[PDB]
Amino acid sequence: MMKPEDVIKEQCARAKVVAELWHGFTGGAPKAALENLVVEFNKAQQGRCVRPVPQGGYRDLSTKIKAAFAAGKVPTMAQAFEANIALYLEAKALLPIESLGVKLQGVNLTFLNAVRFGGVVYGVPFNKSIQVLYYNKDLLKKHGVPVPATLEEFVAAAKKLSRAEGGPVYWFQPDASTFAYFFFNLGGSYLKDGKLVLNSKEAVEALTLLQNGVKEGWAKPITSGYINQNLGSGPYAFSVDTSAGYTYYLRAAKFDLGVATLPGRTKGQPGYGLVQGTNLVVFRQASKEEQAVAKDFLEFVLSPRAQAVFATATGYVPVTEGALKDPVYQAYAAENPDYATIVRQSRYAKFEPALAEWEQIRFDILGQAIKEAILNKADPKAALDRAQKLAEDLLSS
Ligand SMILES: Nc1nc2c(ncn2[C@@H]2O[C@H](COP(=O)(O)O[C@H]3[C@@H](O)[C@H](n4ccc(=O)[nH]c4=O)O[C@@H]3CO)[C@H]3CC(O)(O)C[C@H]32)c(=O)[nH]1
Ligand SMILES: [Cl-]
Ligand SMILES: [Cl-]
Repeated sequence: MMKPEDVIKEQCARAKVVAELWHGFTGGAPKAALENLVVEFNKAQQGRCVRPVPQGGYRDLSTKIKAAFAAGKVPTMAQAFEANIALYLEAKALLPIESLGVKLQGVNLTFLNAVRFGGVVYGVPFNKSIQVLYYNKDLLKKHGVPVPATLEEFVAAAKKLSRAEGGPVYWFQPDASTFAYFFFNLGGSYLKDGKLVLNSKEAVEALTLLQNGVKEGWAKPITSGYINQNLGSGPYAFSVDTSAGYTYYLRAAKFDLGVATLPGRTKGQPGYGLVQGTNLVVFRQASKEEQAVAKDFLEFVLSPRAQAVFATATGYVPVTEGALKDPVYQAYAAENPDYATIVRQSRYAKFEPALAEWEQIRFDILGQAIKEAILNKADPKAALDRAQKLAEDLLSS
């Protein structure tokens, strides 16, 4: 009857034209904030609505988009990572955004650069996250431990707090996103002379750091659920996690949650965070009329108020300069120093490779190498040499 998705269903039933938007939000603040945006957009249109359709998580979404093509029936819009855009571009499946008439002046260059392919923009940055350092303010105060500003300090702090609390206080998922933080901040790069390399010396160093942290009793692998679904079980000091975790950490944490910029190589600058979350793309297969709904919706999404409300509700990074000048954004940042912390971290941002095969590689090849080393004590170099060979085989295929 009156939940936001019930209201959207009633709005789309009355509408002349309905543009489907397929997404990967399972719940929480992200799902609610997307639905609230859509309700507001749909109220403003005479008979021209967006229908958000949850597809599960992001990988369920791309699988379903792939099947939708094979079935010949794609949605008007979807969320897509840069790797998903690369893949959909092989099938010529995406409309250039600037062709549609969406104005992109004032979108963060970081974000716009990531959705530009052969000099053409194919996505609108929508829900873009950055990794931040979550921490337990209470536990650091209890032992006199400053928030670590360098990787050296962070390791030292994890050791000191783990010894004091009798268990590993740095919590991590053994996955490609957590690996990227350590890899990037040890000077790693995935592309060497245009070739994807998973077994570089910095990759080996990064994976060895995490495996040694598990051995030394300062790093705790989280194998079942998000870190924020594991809090309460054992002492927690720190995690490196997406800024879109923010609402889930806040609800779960039974301690005073802190958010900091990432530890870097030196105090000269924060460490680089991995940019995650998604862009909205518009499919060529849409009708001209559905495409016109997409154009109005994308201009609404990029309006400063819509950005301000969406970002402060979720911990995503506002994608426009105008969002930071909007009073609703300003009011929230003044009350909550974590929004500002998330925006400052967004200045020190790195992306994974924008390759069609990258989604498969990050989970099934690279993520599996990281799990072998962390959970089964595989030799880090042996595990990443295996990854490198599977990735080369997949790309050459
Ligand atoms: N398919 C595919 N996924 C990719 C790719 N690159 C990265 N990722 C995944 O992006 C997630 C980050 O995206 P983000 O929007 O920042 O965060 C998500 C959720 O992670 C996070 N969440 C949800 C529930 C919860 O209890 N806690 C919480 O933090 O909230 C958001 C909305 O669901 C990572 C997580 C991952 O899914 O394990 C693997 C990573 C790619 O190329 N393809
Ligand atoms: Cl003590
Ligand atoms: Cl790189």
